[PDB]
Amino acid sequence: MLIPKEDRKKIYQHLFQEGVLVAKKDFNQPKHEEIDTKNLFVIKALQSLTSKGFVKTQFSWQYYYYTLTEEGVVYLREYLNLPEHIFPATYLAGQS
Amino acid sequence: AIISKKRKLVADGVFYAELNEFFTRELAEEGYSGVEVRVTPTKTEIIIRATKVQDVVGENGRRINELTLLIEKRFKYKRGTIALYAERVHDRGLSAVAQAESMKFKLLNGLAIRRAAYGVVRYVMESGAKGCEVVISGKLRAARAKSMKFADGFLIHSGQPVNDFIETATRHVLLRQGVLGIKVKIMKDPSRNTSGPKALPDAVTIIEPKEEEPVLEPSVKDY
Amino acid sequence: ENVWYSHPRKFGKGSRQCRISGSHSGLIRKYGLNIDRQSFREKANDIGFYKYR
Amino acid sequence: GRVRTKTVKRASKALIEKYYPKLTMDFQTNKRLCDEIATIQSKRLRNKIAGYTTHLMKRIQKGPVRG
Amino acid sequence: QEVVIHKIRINLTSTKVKQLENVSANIIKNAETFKLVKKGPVRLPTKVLKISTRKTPNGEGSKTWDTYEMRIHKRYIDLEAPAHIVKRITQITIEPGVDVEVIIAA
RNA sequence: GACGGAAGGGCACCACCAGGAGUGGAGCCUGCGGCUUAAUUUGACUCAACACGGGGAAACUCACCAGGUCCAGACACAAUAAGGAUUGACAGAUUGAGAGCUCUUUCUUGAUUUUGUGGGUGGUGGUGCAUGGCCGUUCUUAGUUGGUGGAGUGAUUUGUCUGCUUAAUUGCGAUAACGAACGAGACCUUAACCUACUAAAUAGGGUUGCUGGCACUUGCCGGUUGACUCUUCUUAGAGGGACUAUCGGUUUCAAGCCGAUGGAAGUUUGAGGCAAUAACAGGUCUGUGAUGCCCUUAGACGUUCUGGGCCGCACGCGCGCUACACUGACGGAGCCAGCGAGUACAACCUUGGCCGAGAGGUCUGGGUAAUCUUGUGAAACUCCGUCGUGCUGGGGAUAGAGCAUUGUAAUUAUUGCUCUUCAACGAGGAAUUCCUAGUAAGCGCAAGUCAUCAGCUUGCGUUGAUUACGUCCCUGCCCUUUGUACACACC
Ligand SMILES: [Mg+2]
Ligand SMILES: [Mg+2]
Ligand SMILES: [Mg+2]
Ligand SMILES: [Mg+2]
Ligand SMILES: [Mg+2]
Ligand SMILES: [Mg+2]
Ligand SMILES: [Mg+2]
Ligand SMILES: [Mg+2]
Ligand SMILES: [Mg+2]
Ligand SMILES: [Mg+2]
Ligand SMILES: [Mg+2]
Ligand SMILES: [Mg+2]
Ligand SMILES: [Mg+2]
Ligand SMILES: [Mg+2]
Ligand SMILES: [Mg+2]
Ligand SMILES: [Mg+2]
Ligand SMILES: [Mg+2]
Repeated sequence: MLIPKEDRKKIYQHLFQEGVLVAKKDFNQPKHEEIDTKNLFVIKALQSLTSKGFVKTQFSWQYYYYTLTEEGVVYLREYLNLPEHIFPATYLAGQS
Repeated sequence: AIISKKRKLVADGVFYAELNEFFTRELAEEGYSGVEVRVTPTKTEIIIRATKVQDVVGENGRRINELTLLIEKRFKYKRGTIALYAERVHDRGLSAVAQAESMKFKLLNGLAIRRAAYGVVRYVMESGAKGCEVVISGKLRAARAKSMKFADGFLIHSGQPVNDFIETATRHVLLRQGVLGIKVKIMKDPSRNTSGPKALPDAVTIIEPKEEEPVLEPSVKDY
Repeated sequence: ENVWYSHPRKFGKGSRQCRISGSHSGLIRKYGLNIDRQSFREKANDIGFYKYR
Repeated sequence: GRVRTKTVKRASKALIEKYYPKLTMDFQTNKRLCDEIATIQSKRLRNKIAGYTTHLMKRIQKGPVRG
Repeated sequence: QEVVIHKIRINLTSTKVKQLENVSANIIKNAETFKLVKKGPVRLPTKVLKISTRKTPNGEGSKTWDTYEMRIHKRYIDLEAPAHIVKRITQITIEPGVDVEVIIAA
């Protein structure tokens, strides 16, 4: 919960770049893959997001899978401050 | 690169298992049935079989794309080395897993359990299976718990023809008083097999001889 | 963020942690499975292991 | 120990009924005939059936037999 | 132009025997079509991966065990050809479950 | 139905005969009591608890105890709202302590939060008598069922049986039943045979080059991936092969059993894998982000560090190891296996060279493996020697000291080695386990856990018997006939 804001911002940015965040169930872990933060910081943030809509979470084998809803996307837009016609994977990352 | 061959194989299997688990977790509402993995040159091919294909697809690259991304994040592949393909589970009744899922859904909804079981059995029969066996274990009215058993048709139990023809499914259903367990068996028709043996090993059927009026004294056909 | 929050956990039953459950008990670490026994048994056919003899 | 099952004996009987001409005496030939005519799944089962048929044939050449 | 004959070793590994055999057959057919210097589909001793588990989850009961075994089929084929031809041969004739592997060059 | 201190008939080395090998005795490992303890965490108590929870705990594990640390108090609503919400904090006293744990401090930190109230989440907390799944057990025994038809007013019954057979409700038969299904069998995996195919410098040979040693005639043993070719051994694909075959007895001349003969194979060919109907208040909520409900929820039963405990000993029992010697012991020397396993982001297996009585170091390698460890030249064994039956050179427990190794940490010896010490036990009472052929037993090796530790475990080979080839006497189970005032079923 006691999260330095820069880290949070970074996490948000990462999410917007992707739309998907996969994180190990590892509190007491120094660094997360891709993001320059502790795993715990990520995981708790995602939990918080979930708790008021925003993010959908899945568990499978000690390894959290986080996806986003449209409300979540909106929230991200509001907070991170990205305009419109931008990345995610929710409204097509490209064409697959 | 540079890992023992047996070990590599084991890891592959493990990965597959993990994937299956993930699919079970996620695509329950869509009615997930089976995964296929093809490690071809350049790209890994994940084929998904689910009851709701459209849902899986999403907004043509909304849900599937997300799934792909997740996979990439997990097993660490390049953005473009994983492809996903949703498919029709051909004959939903001949899939036990699907049936189990359906049953679970029904239970969740709040259907009469016995009735539901009967319906399932009927469906199975329609699908053209030799036999169905549905065991529903748990607390079905009153605290003292009992496994109810709803069956129809053939069924085998012992031998190697079990893993050949009998398809099994086990799903536990969560309710606010305790857990149910739904165990579904389907005996597939031996004649309608595609790949493998086309009958039960004990079944011996002989062909009929043809009619004879033979003697009538020598004679020769000449050219 | 504390001054410390860890003791040396590089080996023993502390280091090895299951894929599925996270159990430190009855762990099959042969062929690099790292799956605890019961779970492995449950999902053995998915790995490709079979009961022949 | 060695006592033949329904699925051997009955089948053998049926075979005999159908094909007494051309199902004669010695084992190998009988086996071959079985392979040709009957849709036997396993090899061992087929072999057993053939053996039974041979036995039946042998019994026959000493008088009639029930069933 | 390109045709300089190398030393090519091709590894095949699977759990399914029939599939592997089919793959081997396909490879041989390809070789025949291209009619090159050939060493046969050499079969390596099948590797049985063993596991022993108490059938019980809890421990109580008569102590009964499992023998979960996974059999590995490893087979290799030796060809003397240009590499491009080998690649062409191996780009097709791929069946799911069988691992196709190429050493390439001496 | 269940039961019977009723009568019949079966079956089984978890029954007994004919024997073997023994445990129970002894010293020790190690389970479980009991005791003891700050704690010596618990689960399980006839088969079906007791070297079991893959439970070989130095911490971790970890559930226990003595203490400290942290918030991993979602989110909802409010009091401060920057003149600071609140985070951070070396120096010593503080403290086990380069824990700002704090109390000395007065420098930072910027609305993340903290103070309450709704609300949760985590729990190797509780209940397996609320459950799932899995498993164990009735039982791997031969059992179980419905469709017609018959007998009953009916619950029911017959089929599913007097016999003889079989490992088997396996069959032959007899017959108000007839034809079926599940189980048994079939099956599948494996172990046996293949001079018949298809193959190989990641298997093995042949000739032949060069080459080393021989007798010295051509001949014998060698070293070399120098050539060429082969597939018997090798591996593993596709096949084949045994079906009790052929014959002889014996039996309603049936099913079958017995004896030869041929054969790789004649105990279901050897061994398993799977395994019905109905169940058990059998075991697990200490495998689970399987889980109901209850407890708990910031002096937490969440955790996380730190030390200890699970291992303590007047004592019961439960698997085991070592032995009580001359069929040996100790020294040489000879010298043969099969299952395995094995790292690049780590530190796997580790030959070969030097150093060391060891243990070990060290340098170098080879191997992600039919390629290197590895021909795992393993033990038991066989050959010649020293002692010859004396708690003796049998035997090895406690001990004392040193030298190594793993790890952050070895006292409460982790373990390896060195010298010394030499205890109990001259084959084990009342009892009772396991077993019928490549089996019993002897002997190692191997993976499993593992950083380190094997007296344990799944496998594997090596050496290889004795004695039945049977019967209900005992024991347990099953069936039939009977009795019952039991049907929560003789507790
Ligand atoms: Mg059957
Ligand atoms: Mg069977
Ligand atoms: Mg018993
Ligand atoms: Mg203990
Ligand atoms: Mg052990
Ligand atoms: Mg838990
Ligand atoms: Mg119970
Ligand atoms: Mg009737
Ligand atoms: Mg009856
Ligand atoms: Mg005769
Ligand atoms: Mg058998
Ligand atoms: Mg109980
Ligand atoms: Mg609980
Ligand atoms: Mg035991
Ligand atoms: Mg070797
Ligand atoms: Mg002495
Ligand atoms: Mg230890």
